[PDB]
Amino acid sequence: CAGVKSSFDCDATTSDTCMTMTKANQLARDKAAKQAG
Amino acid sequence: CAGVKSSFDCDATTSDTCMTMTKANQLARDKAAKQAG
Amino acid sequence: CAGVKSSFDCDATTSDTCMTMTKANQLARDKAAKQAG
Amino acid sequence: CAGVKSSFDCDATTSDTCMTMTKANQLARDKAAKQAG
Amino acid sequence: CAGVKSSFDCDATTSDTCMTMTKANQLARDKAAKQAG
Amino acid sequence: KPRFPWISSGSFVEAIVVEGADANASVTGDKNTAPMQLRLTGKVQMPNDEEFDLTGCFVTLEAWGDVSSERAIVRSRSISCKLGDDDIDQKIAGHVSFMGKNGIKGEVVMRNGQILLYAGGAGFLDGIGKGIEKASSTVSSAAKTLSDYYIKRAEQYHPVIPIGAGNEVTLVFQDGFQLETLEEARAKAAARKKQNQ
Amino acid sequence: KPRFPWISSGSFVEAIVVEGADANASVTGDKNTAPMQLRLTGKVQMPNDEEFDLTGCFVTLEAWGDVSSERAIVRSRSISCKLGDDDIDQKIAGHVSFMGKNGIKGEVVMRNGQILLYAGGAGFLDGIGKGIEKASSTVSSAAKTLSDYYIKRAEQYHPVIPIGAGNEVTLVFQDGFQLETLEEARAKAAARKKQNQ
Amino acid sequence: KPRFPWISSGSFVEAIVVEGADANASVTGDKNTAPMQLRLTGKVQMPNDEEFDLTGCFVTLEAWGDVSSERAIVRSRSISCKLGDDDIDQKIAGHVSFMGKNGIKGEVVMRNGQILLYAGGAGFLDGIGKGIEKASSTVSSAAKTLSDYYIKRAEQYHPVIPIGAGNEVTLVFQDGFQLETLEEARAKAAARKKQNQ
Repeated sequence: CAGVKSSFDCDATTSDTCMTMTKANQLARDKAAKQAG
Repeated sequence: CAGVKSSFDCDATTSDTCMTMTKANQLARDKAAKQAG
Repeated sequence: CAGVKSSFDCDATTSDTCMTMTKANQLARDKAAKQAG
Repeated sequence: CAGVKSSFDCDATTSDTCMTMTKANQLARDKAAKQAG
Repeated sequence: CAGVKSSFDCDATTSDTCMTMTKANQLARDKAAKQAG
Repeated sequence: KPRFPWISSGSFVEAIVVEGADANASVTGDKNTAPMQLRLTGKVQMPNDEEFDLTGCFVTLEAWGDVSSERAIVRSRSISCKLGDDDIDQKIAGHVSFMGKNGIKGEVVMRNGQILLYAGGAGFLDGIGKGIEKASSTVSSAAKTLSDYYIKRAEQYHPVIPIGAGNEVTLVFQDGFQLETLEEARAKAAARKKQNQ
Repeated sequence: KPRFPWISSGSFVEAIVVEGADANASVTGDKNTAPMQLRLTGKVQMPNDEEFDLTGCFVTLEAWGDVSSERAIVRSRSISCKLGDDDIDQKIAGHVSFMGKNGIKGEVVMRNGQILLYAGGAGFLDGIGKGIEKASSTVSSAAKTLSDYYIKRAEQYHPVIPIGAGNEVTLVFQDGFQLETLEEARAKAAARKKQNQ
Repeated sequence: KPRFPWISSGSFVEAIVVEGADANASVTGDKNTAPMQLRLTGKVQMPNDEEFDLTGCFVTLEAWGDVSSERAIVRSRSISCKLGDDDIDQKIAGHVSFMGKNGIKGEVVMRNGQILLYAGGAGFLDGIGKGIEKASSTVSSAAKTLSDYYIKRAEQYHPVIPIGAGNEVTLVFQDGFQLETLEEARAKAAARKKQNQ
């Protein structure tokens, strides 16, 4: 072991869905539109 | 062991609730308002 | 082993079909045409 | 072994038929003619 | 062994018939004549 | 007043990762960086509840990794915008936060498993070999060579933190700066070069 | 305004790999690079939803490999176009993304298997040989020589990442630049050389 | 406009290998190169679907080998053409692709088998010899000498990749250039030497 706390408390991470760059651009475009509705 | 006192007396620590930066900004905004009521 | 995560999450890779340079040029030509239909 | 993938995916190679330089020149001459038919 | 391919694919080599220099010159002279027939 | 206000230090804007990378979380990774540009999806939020709209702008970055915190430390390279017929391309000092903490959170991946397994087995064979060579009346060389080779091949790998291209993050402008169009930049330059003594 | 706009930094265009290569994913591979040019198949997509058509243009690159991330890191060399009677040949700074991450994803191949197997067997013979030479009353030299030779021959190989010539990728213009025809380039040069004092 | 257009970078033309070679795929092979010239059999294919006819032209190259990728890396030396009464002989920067990947694919051949077999047997004799010299009451020198000699003779060989003279490949003009006849070249030279101040 390590002798200190072994884990974080957030328990949150990013993802990887093999999203293409164009798909990511389109997703960001659609997000901002809804937010600025 | 270490041979001196092993623990502190405060027994207090911060937290981590995965709070987003925008959520933290909003929380700070709301705190100050109540304090300056 | 390695002691950390052993694999990625994308599970995606390129291919190799022995495609000739001229065949690749023609394939790219045809792709763009359909996209700009 | 090596511990990574051992083989390629193309499974394609050149040949060696003891072709003379003049024979190769003639073969190239005939190829281009058919292509520019 | 060597651990790679051991032989070539041409399976062709030159010869040595103890041909004299004058004999070789005459042979070359006769070859060219037939070719330029 | 100019077209754009003064973006105060510490101002942050929500964004979406458009291009990811594997961060190269090695001891030498701080110099071997990878591009991980993103796109701005919300209004720049600034001090005292004041906000500016710089949406659709592209922000180019470069990132390396950290295995202790298990995060991708990202350094902002530039920001570019195409607003009206106005072109913006400016170098900015900033960073990226994920869920309120510096850097982006990801896992640590090592592709050393097979070679490390081979080295282990090679010397397990070595130890049995030594305990067979130990036999006095009242495989070790090959295992050692293969162990050396496979350890050398395994130390080539270094851990990486993969960041995808579909995550929401925040861009922080650590140093305050002035937005400028390329036209404004050229106007400032030509005037400076003129040297109106 | 000139014929072509200002391509903002971080702008990306879909493309098809026309020429592949084996990336030479060795520790010294960053200097030993290979050409892996591609062809543009979509509209340059730029900041703020603005797009330009530079289709059929050729982009020459050079690539090396990485075994930790298992990817081909590709550096853009140049871009060339033949539009109308206008010739474009410009050096550009950019890179290539595959499925939203920096670099192109491929497998790692090693053609060292046979020689590594031979070295192993040579010293397995060595260990049995030592445990036969161990016999006191109350093959090793050949195996060692062959092991040395075969290990030396096996360390010559380095891993490679093969990239085919039929994959769809994205080209990213990391630094903003101005498109220029060779005629425009010569006009800028001759004028500069004139030195209109 | 001149007789010939501007051949853009990344333009490729189908060709046939007229002269092959064994590439010398050794660590020092990059300096010990061999000529492997070829002949152009198709129309230069250039950016934006534009093509020029330079058929029957000869392209002289030089090639070395690579055992990791198992390919002959070929560097273009020159291109020569005889069109009309016009003579073309120009140094060009380019390379060769085979089936969409950089370099030409071939096998790796080693003619070290017999000498390596002899060294092995020599020291197998050595190990039996040591395990016969091991005999106490309560051939090795010759084998060692022959092993040293045969290992020294075997390390002289290096692997080669043989490329035949009947394969179809592609020539890539990595750097854009202007085709010029020897007459045009002399016209440019004499004018430059004139120094019209």
